[PDB]
Amino acid sequence: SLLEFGKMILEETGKLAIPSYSSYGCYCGWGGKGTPKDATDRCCFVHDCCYGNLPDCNPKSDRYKYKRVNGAIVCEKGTSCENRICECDKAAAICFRQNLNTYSKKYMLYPDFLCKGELKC
Ligand SMILES: CC(C)Cc1ccc([C@H](C)C(=O)O)cc1
Repeated sequence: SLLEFGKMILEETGKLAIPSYSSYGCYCGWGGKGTPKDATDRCCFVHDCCYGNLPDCNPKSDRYKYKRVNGAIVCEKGTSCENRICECDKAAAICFRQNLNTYSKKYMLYPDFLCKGELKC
């Protein structure tokens, strides 16, 4: 769920999910279209695609458990939707950490009309 996702992001980046990653680019947070603006926005796009592979799960409200083993994120065993949701989020958080150096404030609150395009998962 969002709860877990938000806390993973903070632990990983030292940034709060809202609002550093909830209105960024074309996909972070409220996506649907266009070309992702940078590496961080691409993390969000792949994250959307990851969720997109679980039609019958509810990644926003279904809660899972994970633990840190030294720095590593380890998803604990829950239902099959939970395991798979956690793997999607874990990847997004690492992707965020990896591109933290190009994170740009120019992309916060990015306007909808500039998200245009077509990009298939
Ligand atoms: C963090 C808080 C603002 C929740 C939030 C943000 C964006 C979305 C979109 C609709 C999505 O997840 O597809 C859902 C929930």
